[PDB]
Amino acid sequence: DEYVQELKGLIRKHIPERCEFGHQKVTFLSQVHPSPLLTEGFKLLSSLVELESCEAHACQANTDQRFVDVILSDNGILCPTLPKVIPDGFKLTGKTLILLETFVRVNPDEFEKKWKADMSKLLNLKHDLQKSGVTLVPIVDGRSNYNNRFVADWVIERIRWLLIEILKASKSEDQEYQRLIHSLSNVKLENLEHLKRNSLDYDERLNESLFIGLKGDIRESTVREELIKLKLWFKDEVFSKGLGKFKLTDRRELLESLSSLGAHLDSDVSSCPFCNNKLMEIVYNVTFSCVERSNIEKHYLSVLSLCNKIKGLKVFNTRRNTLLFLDLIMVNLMVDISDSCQDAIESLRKSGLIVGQMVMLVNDRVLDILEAVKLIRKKIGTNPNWVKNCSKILERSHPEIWHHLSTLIKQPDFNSLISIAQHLVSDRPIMRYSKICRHKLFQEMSSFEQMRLFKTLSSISLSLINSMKTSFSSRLLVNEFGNVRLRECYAQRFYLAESLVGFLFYQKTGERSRCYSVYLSDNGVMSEQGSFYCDPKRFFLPVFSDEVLAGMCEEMTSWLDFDTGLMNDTGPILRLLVLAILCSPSKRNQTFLQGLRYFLMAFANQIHHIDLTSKLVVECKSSSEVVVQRLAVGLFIRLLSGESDASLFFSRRFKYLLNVSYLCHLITKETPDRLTDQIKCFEKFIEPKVKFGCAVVNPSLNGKLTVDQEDIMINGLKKFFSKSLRDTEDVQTPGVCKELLNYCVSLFNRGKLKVSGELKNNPFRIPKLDELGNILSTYDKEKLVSACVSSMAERFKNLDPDSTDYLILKNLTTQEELSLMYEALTEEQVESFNEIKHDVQVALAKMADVSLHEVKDFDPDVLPPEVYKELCDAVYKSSEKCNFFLEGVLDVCPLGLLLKNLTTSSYVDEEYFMCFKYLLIQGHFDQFTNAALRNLCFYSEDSPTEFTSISSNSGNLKFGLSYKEQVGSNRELYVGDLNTKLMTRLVEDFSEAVGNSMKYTCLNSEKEFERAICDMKMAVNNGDLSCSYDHSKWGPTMSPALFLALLQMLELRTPVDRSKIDLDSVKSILKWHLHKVVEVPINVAEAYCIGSTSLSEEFFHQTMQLNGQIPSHIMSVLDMGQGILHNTSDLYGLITEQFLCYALDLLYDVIPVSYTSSDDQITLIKTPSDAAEWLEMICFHEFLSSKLNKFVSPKSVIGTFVAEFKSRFFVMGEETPLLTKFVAAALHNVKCKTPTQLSETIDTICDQCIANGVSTKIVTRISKRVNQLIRYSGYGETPFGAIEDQDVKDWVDGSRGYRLQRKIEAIFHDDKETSFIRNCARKVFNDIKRGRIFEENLINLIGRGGDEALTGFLQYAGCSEQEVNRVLNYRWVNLSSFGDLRLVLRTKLMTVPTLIKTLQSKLSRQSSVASGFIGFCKSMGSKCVRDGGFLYIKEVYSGVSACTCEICALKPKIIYCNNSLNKVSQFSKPILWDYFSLVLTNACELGEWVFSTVKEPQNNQNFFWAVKPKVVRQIEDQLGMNHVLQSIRRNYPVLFDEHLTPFMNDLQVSRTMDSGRLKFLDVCIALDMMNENLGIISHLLKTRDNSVYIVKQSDCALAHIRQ
Amino acid sequence: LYGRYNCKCCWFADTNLITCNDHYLCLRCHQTMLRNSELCHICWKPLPT
Ligand SMILES: [Mn+2]
Ligand SMILES: [Zn+2]
Ligand SMILES: [Zn+2]
Ligand SMILES: [Zn+2]
Ligand SMILES: [Zn+2]
Repeated sequence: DEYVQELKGLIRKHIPERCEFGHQKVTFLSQVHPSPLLTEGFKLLSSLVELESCEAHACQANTDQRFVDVILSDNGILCPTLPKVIPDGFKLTGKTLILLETFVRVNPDEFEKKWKADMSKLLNLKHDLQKSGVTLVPIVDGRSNYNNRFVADWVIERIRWLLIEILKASKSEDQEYQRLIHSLSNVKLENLEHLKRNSLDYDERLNESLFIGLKGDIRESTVREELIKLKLWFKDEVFSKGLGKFKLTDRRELLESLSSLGAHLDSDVSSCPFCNNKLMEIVYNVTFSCVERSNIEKHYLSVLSLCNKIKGLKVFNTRRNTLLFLDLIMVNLMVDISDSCQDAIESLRKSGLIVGQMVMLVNDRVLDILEAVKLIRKKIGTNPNWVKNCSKILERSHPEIWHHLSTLIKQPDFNSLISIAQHLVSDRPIMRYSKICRHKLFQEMSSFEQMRLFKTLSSISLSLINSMKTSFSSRLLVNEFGNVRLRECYAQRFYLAESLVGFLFYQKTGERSRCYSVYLSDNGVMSEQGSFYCDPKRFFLPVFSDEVLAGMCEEMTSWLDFDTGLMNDTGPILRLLVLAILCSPSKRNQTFLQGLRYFLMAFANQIHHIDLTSKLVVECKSSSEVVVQRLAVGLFIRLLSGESDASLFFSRRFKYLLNVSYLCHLITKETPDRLTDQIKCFEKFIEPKVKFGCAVVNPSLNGKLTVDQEDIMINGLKKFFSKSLRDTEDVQTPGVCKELLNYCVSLFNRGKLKVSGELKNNPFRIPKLDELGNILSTYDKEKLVSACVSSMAERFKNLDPDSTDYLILKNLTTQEELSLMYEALTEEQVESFNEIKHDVQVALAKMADVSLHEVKDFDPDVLPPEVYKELCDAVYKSSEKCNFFLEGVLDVCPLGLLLKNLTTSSYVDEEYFMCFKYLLIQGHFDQFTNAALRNLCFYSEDSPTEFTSISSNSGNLKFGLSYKEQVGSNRELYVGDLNTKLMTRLVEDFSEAVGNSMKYTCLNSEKEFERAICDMKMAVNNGDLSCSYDHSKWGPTMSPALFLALLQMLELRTPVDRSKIDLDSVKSILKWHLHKVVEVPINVAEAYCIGSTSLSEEFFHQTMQLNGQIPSHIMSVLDMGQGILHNTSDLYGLITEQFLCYALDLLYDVIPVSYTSSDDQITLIKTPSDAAEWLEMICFHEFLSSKLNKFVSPKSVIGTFVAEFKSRFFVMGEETPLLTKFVAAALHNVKCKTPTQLSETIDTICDQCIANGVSTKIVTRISKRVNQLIRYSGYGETPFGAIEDQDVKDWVDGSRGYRLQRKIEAIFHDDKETSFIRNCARKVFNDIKRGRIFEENLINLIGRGGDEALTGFLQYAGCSEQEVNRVLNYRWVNLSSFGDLRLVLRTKLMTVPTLIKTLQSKLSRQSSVASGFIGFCKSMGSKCVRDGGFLYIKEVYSGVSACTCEICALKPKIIYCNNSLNKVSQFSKPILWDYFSLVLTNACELGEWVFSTVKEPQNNQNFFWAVKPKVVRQIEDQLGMNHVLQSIRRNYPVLFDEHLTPFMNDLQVSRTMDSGRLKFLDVCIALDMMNENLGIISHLLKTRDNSVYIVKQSDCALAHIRQ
Repeated sequence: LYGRYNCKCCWFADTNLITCNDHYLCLRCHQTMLRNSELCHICWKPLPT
């Protein structure tokens, strides 16, 4: 006994803190026997771990291992026959229970699998413990290491080593020993030969139905003979009879069919766009009402903003009386304004902010004056001292910062208010819910009213976006068919002219869809303009784009200037089409315009599918799609129709019509409804499996199938591989024929195709799944509730203020901090927060301790109000209650009376439903074998030890269903567990390697993509047959069994060994995949259970309770999830397509080459020896492709005039630019967290846009739009800001730094100071190149700041005190000086220089745009700018002095002089220093030509050409990695050690002076670390990504010459 | 070598075409573009005679 005896000595360094510790140690030490030694040691280690984990949570260790029934029976609690569960730690108090289960798992897979198997087992108990008992909160404490707080964290691994050594020395089964050792190591891919692979007498039939016809050794001549005979049969049996799939074009019939499907004729709708659509009618009204026709306002706005600010502090713990007090303040201010200056209530109110008998108030509310005085008349006589306590509460325990000197404490005189009310009488809105046409005939209006229509659309859309901004926790004072007399509706305002304004009235808040009423006000006479119904978060694109759309439409129209008379008819039609698209956003318009794209594609070519015109029709509803379809089809016919002279310039026509069809990108893609889209996704997912007949229902989820399940699985597998080569009936159902597959494999093996098995580089080198999209899963919610309750219980060592709710904000994302953290939540997030708060409060209340709910869902938290009227709840909650409520609000809220406090606080307010729910909750209306007794403490039983042909002893590859948002139609999405994710990763890497060995596939190889592009361009230029084939239903039709067969028939010969690699692990993983389980969304189950015809709904109701239970898991043969087996699918497609090309070359003596991208492909066919004799070949190719599992979509085309691949259209001579795609991409995706990142994003987008020859007159307008978006948020204009205006075609040979330099140079007119700085920079550059070569000493000068660094550089080159006082005078304001702006933005639930962050990103490896921008504007108005504390931006900008010394007026509010910022001088930096840094860094980057002086120089708008950048680098162009790290370690040691390289293992190369001391990288890397907007080191390590620029000759002649 | 024997303005006329020193022009499109102006508008060169 070497280690056996040493164990008893080494464990002696243990502290018996508890009694059980010693009671177990005395039994362990005093017993020496190998059979009871290992169990005793393992259980002692487990007991130590669990006892530490229990004492960590104020717990009570379970020393009796008794069930929950008896632990409840110890006290007085009835047992409702709960499931028998042994808890690890329990804590019962009052009528609440805390059960905690602890464990330890060292690898993440088993950790997740154990957490998701213990949390569910704990949650399944509360439904039975709550029905007739108390509440419980579950805690699950998982530890990924054996560490604790009782030992010195060094003995535990030693004990582990001794135990594993004693175990491997002597034992006493086969897998119980392989698991124990594996569960005591620290950390440890393919080659899983440790597994067993035991048979189960079911895989026999699998192999008998999967591998019976597969031989893969067929000779070469027999394949030729069979193919010849098959062609001879095809030609005279299925083609000469008329059963093909492709046909010639016959353009005239195409136009006839287009007119039949698009231009409706049997419709009752008129030919006027403004009569049918309501929003267009409102826009027309406002436009043609506006076109053809003072300290009072500022004081009112200031005091109103002050009231809106004091409302945000919620210092009254109530909502009604707060609004009453603010209304009192506002009406007293109005009556104090109306005391004198009689020309104020009619001059600066009617023309300002007032409407008929309605005043503007806090929270963008509009209140009637008579109702205001009537409500102020209340609260008096019954509470006479209401104005006293409110007046003496705004001084003590209050901010005590207010200008309310007399407007507050004044008693409201009602007589004057009645006089004001009788002055202007009622003309209230009407709120219209639920034939003669006079509309000026848009086609013949002037060129000024249409721009006015666009401007009005912009204004109303901005008003809608702002309507989406109103606070959520807001209740009106009084609550409310076809017409509603509005008195207390919310309103937004927008200005249009000098006198008239526009009001937008609504009644609801949030992000939902509402009904708005638009009114005008010219000089106080409030008119009516109309009413409509819309979703606010779909109108963000026109919010400021009224000049971008006009410019793009203008130049798209000028594209057609070859015929003076064609553009004059298409201009107004196109503009009206854009307007109608913008006023009605819907998915149907997108779908129709995409169909138009495919129609044009099929029109240009010569052969097209026979089922095309059935893919273009969309069922139009709401009568607003009809007009847009008529407009689009009329434009198409006007441009395309004609007899002879209809193709004079067809390239321009094709470009115009393609860009017209690409207008579907203007409409957003944001899922108009979530539940409907999930239901539709489930329909589209489960329909083909039910049509095929192989979809099983809920399996065992453990790898055990019953007899009927394997029967149906094998029947489906047989039906898949049972297609013949002659029957023409099955050409649209899934499945493959074995004879052609054998031919394919046998021809692939004998080096006959363009790919071979001669590969190199041998390839063998906590969310829930049924709810994908929810902002808060059940697990996270329960965990948060349990954490909060446990924290509050551990604190009570009662009473509690609302600070507990603050805790719920601390872990999910001091009134100021609470208001900053509460306002960043979205509507449904506020609902979830309310749910969490309610649950925690009821739990704490239980800790302190109508009949239709018992039979139904007994949870009173989800009692719906749609099952009960309003008057009954309103009268029943106000009945007699003696001991339910209590007198007062009781702000301290002691424990034991929390329910009464909540009931009172809910009854005092206006809402009564919460009071009713709390009354229901308060009324009690809810009432020694080492294989079985050893796997409960820490034994990882679920670890993979032996597997079968359907599972791995550790699950069944569970997945989860969801959708992905796209323009035309949504796509599928599968999100799986961690183990299945690992397995998919393994197989995907294997297949990616195998495909990387191949040549023709282009999915993850850009060089082959460029080769394909060159081949396609040369084909279209030479006149070869280009066939663009996009395949339909590639995802939901493929099956893993097909890949299994293909791999079983392959050999994959090694490069230099010729060993015929055995693919056993790959086939095992594929067999595991074939039996995967997909969990259905719970929303779909709820919608189909609660409760138009639907196939999937029919299947759900047929499988609900007829065969088994409600379906929750569906296993089937053919899924091949979209985005799971992408690479294996690409490989299969490549092999089969090379076989098809071989067959075509053999039979029809042509030369084909095909490129594939796993979903669509392009085939370039060169024919010998016009194109009407190639129909038979195309039909035969389609037939053969259908014989495999590669059905062709009717959108595929064959021709010789245009080619498509990956949305990139190549035509004769050139390539179509797709302007509107890029423009609509720039106007969208405004994702802003700081203005700098927004500027950079739009810069990259505009660069990639101008690369495709868009214009230089449309990029300046996007720049101005982004500048105005930054300015509107309250941040103000900055010198850098967004991208520059008045740019030029020099986006070539220019980076972001160069256009920033151009902007700063454009600030100064005569470029004198900039010339001086540039000359000094040239001097420094020439002195650092040679001569007085410098070193790292300049680094010590850069880290200081701006003033000292600039003056040091200036006195280095040469200067005096005059330059010191001159250059350092120009100052700008930097709000991000002492850090970055603090702000909590609209992120998802549950949660230092930037160069370090970029390097960290390099080393390692559903939200709306309108809502995000609203949250950004809302956060940029609070206390954001930091100092020393925080403050406002208007507070900083109000401290500047309006000196105006004729140096601070050359660019107002951008550049100031020094003495103008004496009040606020912490935020003041020189701009010449930034200019110097930018000049020097651009010299480092793209040559020394950036030092010269700009000189100005001394074409039909359609002459395009390609140009290349003319940069010359002086920074050792290669500039790989491991060079910035070395310089960072040299210059910044402390910054290199911390925050950088914790995740790095190759420091040796980066330390051994690996090409150290670069030429210019030494100094041009410290300037990047301090400037927060220079950013060049993150740019040097990146490719150009463009490499060529298409530009028109008109712009290349007006550029600036700088050389 | 020139292009693929097509007018380059209508794509659909291949019969006794005329060259514009870079492509193949049609018999009517040439006359139309000549009646319009002296430039070519498809290759930006002086038109043939
Ligand atoms: Mn395609
Ligand atoms: Zn009309
Ligand atoms: Zn000044
Ligand atoms: Zn022609
Ligand atoms: Zn020409």
